[PDB]
Amino acid sequence: KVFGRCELAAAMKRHGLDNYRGYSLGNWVCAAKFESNFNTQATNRNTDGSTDYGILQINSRWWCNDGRTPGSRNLCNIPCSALLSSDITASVNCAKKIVSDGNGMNAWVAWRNRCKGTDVQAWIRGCRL
Repeated sequence: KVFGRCELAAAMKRHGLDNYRGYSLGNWVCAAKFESNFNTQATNRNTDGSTDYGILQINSRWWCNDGRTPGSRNLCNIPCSALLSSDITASVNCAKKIVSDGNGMNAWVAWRNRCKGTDVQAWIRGCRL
């Protein structure tokens, strides 16, 4: 499923991401935009053999199991395919564990290089929330 900007903002807010660990909703929508372009089915393979899944491009080396990333962990305890669902619940729950880790949203390269230090609120303006 390809979410609309405001549609995603509303779904993320309902799932408790607004101000989660101090990150305003605009940060999460901005990250999703540049990580997957709001597409829940986005997948990208990395040189180390791991793969990123979903709207927030969660990596299989540490967070989910895809059965083809040798000696990787499954910290979110879920098959990576669950992260491609049109229901963002699994992605959100896992993202919450990721951002609670010492490095926060810097864990997402797209956020660090394209959202951090920008006017992230612009991502939710005009939306009914």
